[PDB]
This record gives sequence, C-alpha cells and structure tokens, in this order.
Amino acid sequence: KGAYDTGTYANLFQRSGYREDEIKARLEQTWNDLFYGDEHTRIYYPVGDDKGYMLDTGNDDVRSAGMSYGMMMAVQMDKKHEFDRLWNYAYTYMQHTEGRYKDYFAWHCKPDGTRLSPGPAPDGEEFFAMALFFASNRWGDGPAPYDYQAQARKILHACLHQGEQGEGDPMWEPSNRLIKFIPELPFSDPSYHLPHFYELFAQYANEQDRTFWKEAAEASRAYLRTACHPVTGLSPEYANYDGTPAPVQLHGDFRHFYSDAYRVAANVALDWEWFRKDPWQVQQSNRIQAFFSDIDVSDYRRYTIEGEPFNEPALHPVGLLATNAMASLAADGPDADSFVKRFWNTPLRQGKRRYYDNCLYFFTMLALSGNYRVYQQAAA
Ligand SMILES: OC[C@@H]1O[C@@H](O[C@H]2[C@H](O[C@@H]3CO[C@@H](O[C@@H]4CO[C@@H](O)[C@H](O)[C@H]4O)[C@H](O)[C@H]3O)OC[C@@H](O)[C@@H]2O)[C@H](O)[C@H]1O
Repeated sequence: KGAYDTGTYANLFQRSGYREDEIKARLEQTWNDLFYGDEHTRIYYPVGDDKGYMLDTGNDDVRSAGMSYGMMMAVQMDKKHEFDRLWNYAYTYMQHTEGRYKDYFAWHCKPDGTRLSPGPAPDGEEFFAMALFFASNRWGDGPAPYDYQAQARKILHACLHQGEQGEGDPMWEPSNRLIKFIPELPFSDPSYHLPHFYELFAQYANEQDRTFWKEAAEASRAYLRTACHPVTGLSPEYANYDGTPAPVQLHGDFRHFYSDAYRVAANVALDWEWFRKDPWQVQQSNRIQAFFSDIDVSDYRRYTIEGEPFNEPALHPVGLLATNAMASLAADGPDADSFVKRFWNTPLRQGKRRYYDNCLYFFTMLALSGNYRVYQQAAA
C-alpha cells in the first residue's frame, strides 16, 4: 500500500545515510534561498500587503504553472502567508470571470498583472486545485477568496464541464478521460498527467465528477505506459492520445525529450510513492535512471525519445537531474542511491534561466526528504 494508505513517506536522503537534522536544515535552506534568497537565486517576489508571484526568470513573465507550483511548495512547507499571497495574485490577475475560459487562468501575465495571453494551461489548473484542496485540509477554508476547497471545486467543474453552457471546451477529453495540452486541440502533454492528483480529486471534487476523476487516474496511468519509450524511459513534450509524439506545431517541434517531459519521471515516481498501484512505474523509473546513469549533468542534451543525442544542450539540466533523482521514489535498480547523492551534491541553479530548474529541484528536495505528502480530510 502507498503513503496515502499507510501515512509513512520514504525518506530517500535518510536511506542514503544523511542525518535527520541535516535534511530538515537543507529543505529549510532551499525554501529560504528560493523564496527569500539573493537576486540571482530567488523566484518568489511579494507585491504590496497581500499578493506575490513566481517569476519565470528566463521569459520575464508570470506563468499559471509557476504560480500553482509556488502554492504547492507553500502548502507542503506549511507557509500559509506565501500561499495566500500567491493565490490572491492568481485569483485577482489571472482567473477569467467571463467568456469561453470562465474560471480558467490566463496562462501568463507581466509581473504587474497585465495578461499576455488569454488561453489557459491545464497543468496550472490541476496544480491550483490540488494545492487548494491541501490548503483546505491543512488550515481550513477562510472567507472568499480563501475558501480553498470551494475555489478548487470551481476550477475542476470548469475543467470537465466548460462549454456545456455556451462557448468553451473542457481540459479533459470526455471519450478517453485524458487531460489535453490546451482545451481546443486533440492531443496531450505527458508531463501534465498526474494520476495521483486525480485519485484525490475523486475524494474532494464535486460529487457528480468523482467517478470521472477515478477513471482519469486509471486512464493517465495507462497513457503514460504508452507515452514513455519502453527502452529509454524518455517521453515526448507533446503526444497524441495514442501516446506517440504529436505532429510538429507552428510554435515548435515538441516530439523530443526536453523541458516539459522532465516532470514525467517525477510524476510517475510520486504516484508510486502515494498509491503504489502500477508496478510498471518501478520499471519506467529504472529505465530513465539507466539511460542517464553514465551521462554527467554537464553533458545533458535534447534527446529523441529513442535516446539519440542532439548537439543542442538541455536548457534546464539541473531540472533534468532533479527529476531523474525524484525517480528514486520508485526505482529499485543500481542507479537509485547514486542519483539521490548526485542531487544532494547539486546546489540551486543561479542566473536568468534558473526558474524551471529550481521549481523541479524544490519538488525533488520535498519528495526525497519524505515531505511531499497527502494532506487528507482527517480528524484533528
Ligand atoms: O513561451 C513558451 C510557450 O510554450 C507554449 O506555451 C503554451 C502554454 O504552456 C505553458 C508553457 O510553459 C510551460 O513551462 C515552461 C517549460 O519550459 C521552461 O523553459 C519554461 O520556463 C516553463 O515556463 C508550462 O508548463 C505550460 O503551462 O500553455 C498555454 C498555451 O496556450 C501555450 O501555447 C507557447 O506557445 C510557447 O511560447
């Protein structure tokens, strides 16, 4: 049974020989540096008395994915002040109040809250909902807009039912229960598949949707088995519903193993840790660690999912190392302890491209310390 059933979370750092005091201080220091560090390290910026944003340093914008990541980090670290500031920013500037995207979030804005595009990013919505449910379960609902579980159910209502009552499209395809890349297009992004979050939506969402969420959890586990290469464990950034790489798009070639796809190994490993349902997740984790076992972080490239390297380097090599190390939650092969130590010995990334690397790094620091947990509807 998983950590959801047992309440016991694997501490991979402790299993590797790091001291409990050492591990707690390292996680606290990662939080301090990421949220409140120097101008070359931090990715969180408070705004006035009641707002704050996660900055995509590389693109000079604020992204729904980043805001939702920050909320998950804050609720996992018991940081309600930062949680509330981030949520108020997303609620105030990004959430649509009308039209085809009502209750969805404009996927990016300028730091000052000016929307740059109206379209939403489903990976943002699902993290907002999961972080808000955990906020409700840890702290209790406050007055709107800090009525966390009510806000979460509103987001997930739109995710399944948008355009039943006028203009818009859902973020899940009703026929296959798979999350989409964007509401309008008939293909997916493997990194967006969070079956472990859908298991929990099946407990917390509007009652009429709980069967759908349970089905989505199983459909996403099956989908990832079709999307990850059976030899390398590599997945494409964009994939068809059948798991094969999607066609080249106007805005780029997403057929290869690059930034988005790094999260798949981390998502697979956390579902295994929480729920322990699909033993394939152990083999997927072993395969990707085997692929990268003798590749130094300094040599990380773009790869075809068949494992053929490009000259082109990885944009976010620290992020890739982070996700390869988080796969140690499920891997039982000869590389698992090596990746945990490689990760421990890697500092937070600095400079203009740091944001994505450091979000993945933080989730890995949470998970490998046994601090990436389910906050259940439970007794005092
Ligand atoms: O500017 C990049 C953008 O990709 C397409 O964006 C989608 C949009 O997806 C979000 C894209 O950003 C993802 O996260 C990035 C991963 O790579 C990192 O280098 C970067 O720092 C991260 O921000 C995020 O996960 C997605 O939610 O979703 C809405 C779509 O309308 C939009 O098309 C844009 O075409 C391309 O410019």
